[PDB]
Amino acid sequence: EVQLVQSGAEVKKPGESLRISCKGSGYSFTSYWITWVRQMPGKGLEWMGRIDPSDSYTNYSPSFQGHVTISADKSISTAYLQWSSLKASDTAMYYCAREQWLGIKNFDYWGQGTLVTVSSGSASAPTLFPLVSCSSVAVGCLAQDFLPDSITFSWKYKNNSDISSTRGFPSVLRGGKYAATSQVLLPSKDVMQGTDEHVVCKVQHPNGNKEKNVPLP
Amino acid sequence: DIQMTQSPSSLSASVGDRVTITCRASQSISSYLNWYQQKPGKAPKLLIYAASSLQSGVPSRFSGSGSGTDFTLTISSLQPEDFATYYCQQSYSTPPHTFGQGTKVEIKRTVAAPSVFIFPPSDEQLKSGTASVVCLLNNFYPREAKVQWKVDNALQSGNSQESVTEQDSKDSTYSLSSTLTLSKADYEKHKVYACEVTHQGLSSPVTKSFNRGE
Ligand SMILES: *[C@@H]1O[C@H](CO[C@@H]2O[C@@H](C)[C@@H](O)[C@@H](O)[C@@H]2O)[C@@H](O[C@@H]2O[C@H](CO)[C@@H](O)[C@H](O)[C@H]2NC(C)=O)[C@H](O)[C@H]1NC(C)=O
Repeated sequence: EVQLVQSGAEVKKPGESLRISCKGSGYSFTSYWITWVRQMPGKGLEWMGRIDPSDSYTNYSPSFQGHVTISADKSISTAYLQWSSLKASDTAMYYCAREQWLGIKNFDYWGQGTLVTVSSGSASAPTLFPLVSCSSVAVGCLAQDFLPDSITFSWKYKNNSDISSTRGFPSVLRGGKYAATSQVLLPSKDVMQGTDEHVVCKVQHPNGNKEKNVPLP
Repeated sequence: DIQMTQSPSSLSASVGDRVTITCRASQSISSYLNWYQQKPGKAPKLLIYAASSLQSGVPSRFSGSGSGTDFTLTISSLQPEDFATYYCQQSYSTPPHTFGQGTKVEIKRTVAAPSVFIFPPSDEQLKSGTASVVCLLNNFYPREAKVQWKVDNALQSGNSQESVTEQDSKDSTYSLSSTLTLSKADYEKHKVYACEVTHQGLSSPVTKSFNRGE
């Protein structure tokens, strides 16, 4: 079960240093290279560099050479991407990927990605508010005032079972902070014939997870 | 130093149709070409390697051909879950390995009108001093929709934001969320709030509204 797992989202200020991680599992970490790829917000993929964890021989792209450094620690089967003085241009998504070197090379397994946000802002966890309508009823949840933009939603009934009618909307930027919404649809019948008067909205975020009850009209 | 070029830039095709994407190299690269898929908000995924070899676990409707300077990805029968951005990549001129610019593929379906809901600000949010009104559109096609806020029949502007979802992976529709933000002061100055929606599948603009009391 090949698997590459990367560190979480980061918020850093111009001039700071940062080190991202990418840990492999389900294969001999030392028989495959590790490549780093960058995707600027809304743009395509850019190859950054390579490292052979067996001997740590690195190969950088002419574009990125100098401004970035690649390392690895085979004892803990992990590779890293490092900056010494971060710039505004470095705000993007960073992917690690396993690379094959036997014959024609290809990137056969990818990590989930690390969002690097470089700004003068300061990190903050979200604040939750419910959304209630004044043959299926709609109910929602509103998250506000969080940074970075790395948030996840989930819903639960009063009996801690899972609600699978979830709906996911992208975030929007406003005064250095992000906000997002989520909604669920419930059968009109089930609610009337029922003793539950609420449901639970949950958000996950690097700087803090939070819950909020949502009334059912 | 090797430039990879993709065509077409974007395209829209129906379920069951054939989709054809071309990748051109600035100089012979033998069979050192790979194809990737990137559905929005997720990491890429290897589809074809060595120009024409199907990575295990990839649907058999994907296939590749070509050698030298001309290559071609083909989805024999487009499926609703294939909406994504497709890239080619070269592994001959090392360094640097170079990608194509990408080709966006959308699924075409039949017109579908949106379901509309409106939500007032929560009393909890109001004691803190800001009021946010929300308006939701569910399962519509095509993507082009226009939401429109009115407070006491006076049109709003520059005080709202919105966002749109990806295409659903079974029914190929979109959804949209829009938020009107006002100060607690201004919110209790006016009474009737409404969002008006415009869309192909609606022969007449749809309006949803509530009054500040009830
Ligand atoms: C946990 O509860 C869910 C949902 O029921 C909710 O609570 C009711 C009192 C009312 O508020 C409903 O509107 C809510 O949906 C149960 O799921 C449903 O259970 C009913 C039982 O009558 C059944 O008819 C529905 O088909 C179920 N729907 C789904 C999507 O499962 C669930 O069974 C409960 N879990 C446990 C462990 O008891």
